Amino acid sequence: VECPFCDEVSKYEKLAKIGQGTFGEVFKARHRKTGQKVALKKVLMENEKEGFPITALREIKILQLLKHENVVNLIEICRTKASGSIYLVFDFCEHDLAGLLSNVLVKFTLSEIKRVMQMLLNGLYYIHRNKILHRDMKAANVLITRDGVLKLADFGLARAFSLAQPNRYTNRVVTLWYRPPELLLGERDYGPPIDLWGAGCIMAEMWTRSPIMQGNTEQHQLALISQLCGSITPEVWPNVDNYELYEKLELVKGQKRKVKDRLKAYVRDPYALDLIDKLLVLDPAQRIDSDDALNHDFFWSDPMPSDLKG
Amino acid sequence: NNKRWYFTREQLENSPSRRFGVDPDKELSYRQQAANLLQDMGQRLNVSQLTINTAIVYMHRFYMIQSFTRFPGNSVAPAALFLAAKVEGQPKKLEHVIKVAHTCLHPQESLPDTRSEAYLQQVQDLVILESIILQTLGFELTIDHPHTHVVKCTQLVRASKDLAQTSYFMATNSLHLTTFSLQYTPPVVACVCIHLACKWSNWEIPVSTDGKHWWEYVDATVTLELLDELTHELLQILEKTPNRLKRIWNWR
Ligand SMILES: Cn1ncc(-c2nc(N[C@H]3CC[C@H]([NH3+])CC3)ncc2F)c1CC1CC1
Repeated sequence: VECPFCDEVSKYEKLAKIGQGTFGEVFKARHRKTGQKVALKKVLMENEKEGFPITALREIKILQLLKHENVVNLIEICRTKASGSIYLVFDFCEHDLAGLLSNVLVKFTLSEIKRVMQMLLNGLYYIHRNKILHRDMKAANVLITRDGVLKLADFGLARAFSLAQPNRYTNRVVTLWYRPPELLLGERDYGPPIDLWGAGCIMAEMWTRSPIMQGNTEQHQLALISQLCGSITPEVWPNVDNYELYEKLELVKGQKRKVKDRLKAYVRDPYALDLIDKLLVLDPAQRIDSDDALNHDFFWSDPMPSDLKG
Repeated sequence: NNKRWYFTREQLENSPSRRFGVDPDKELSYRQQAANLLQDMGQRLNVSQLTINTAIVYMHRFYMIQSFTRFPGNSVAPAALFLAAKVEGQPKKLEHVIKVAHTCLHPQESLPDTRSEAYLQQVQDLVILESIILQTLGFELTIDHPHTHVVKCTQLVRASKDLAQTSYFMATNSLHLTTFSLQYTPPVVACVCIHLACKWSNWEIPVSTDGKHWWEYVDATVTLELLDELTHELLQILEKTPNRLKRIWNWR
């Protein structure tokens, strides 16, 4: 069976497993002729009784659409014989952010931290402008190349989004620690702001070197956002009333917004504190968007963004 | 890559089916019959015309690599549609697509037992043939159709229900009847469809006050020489297709 546009994955020689997850199986590999380093991700097939996974078709359609300096490149798709498997092939990236933050020996200047967030928010500008929600922002999904170029990764839970009637999207999304309060109160009509909440969490993590709201249960998570961001009243969040979970689910009243107080002793800078305050807004309507975040005086004050050698 | 799936006339002449030994005219029948089957099946599955058009384009591109001798249209079309349904967000269940595809192809025959070896086979055959389409297409599944570029023109050049909808009909039939999808890009085909729809309604879109024609706002590559040549081609095969023009024909 002739097949021109889908090469055998044997053209890449394997090297080593480079990470566990939902995806499961990601290898590093070397192009057998040029020595180009890639990452090979197998298409999971754990008893699929409806042919090729529709989730895979969605992920593939998205990776083909999104081509931008700060989003991970899908090079091509590869196969492996008949009598049958499929691998996604990505331009290889040396590090992830959780690996560098969790290393005590790597250290970031204020100028270096800026350039990270400038690349991350520009990547999120690009995808939301292209009508795509990531829906799984965390430190582990922020890859940085050898050069120092940030690249967003793992579009497994990603989807397209519409302008409009009231939307009805999936609620079980984002890793619990980076989930917005919209979703933890049952919101099915969300959009770009859910990823910006995750960025705010990631920002703070640049200084704290560890995820800031490590909630065990979902109630724990929601009472722990209540602690940092203050309570969820309808004054702070107009028409939160009309959530169903708002009434039944326990919700701490006497809780002031203590977000800049608690992060003083990690992030010294006054602009960075103010940016994290505008990303960790409870109300998505009052939460800062991709474009306004890049315009914020954090990215335009001394010391300015700089390339990533340290 | 932008000209991977677009071909010269001589490339279409010496195709995979020509190589195995299938007449040029005979190689249009199996294309038009696949489109005809995708339409029949899709109608019954309640997928949108979009999904069917995506499936027709997969099919058209599929046989630019593979041969009809090696892969019958009646095997491929249920797979190509099954895939188009999932890609376009109207996924239909595998057993439902098989079941439907059976009653189109075998109107009188009742279905096999779903416990049987013959059914369990033909289910696995569809799944296998889906993977074979994917790899042939190189996973390039996002198809742009001429129907998007119809509205760019017809609403903004301002012409009735009768003209607006006629131009869709042409675009839908250009996938069924021609191999324009494999030659001219979607916005070019959209111009051919509106040009023909204007000839069929005795409509005369005027010369814009610049000294300009309507098609230059849709795609600046297009000339009249080309539209007159391709509207001629599309109108011929519509006359040969029985009962198709009667849908758009004016009885008063
Ligand atoms: C899930 N996914 N999808 C594509 C990639 C992916 N990962 C890399 N490099 C990894 C080296 C090990 C570090 N611990 C993480 C980054 N480069 C390119 C990729 F596409 C990944 C990262 C998987 C290794 C976790």
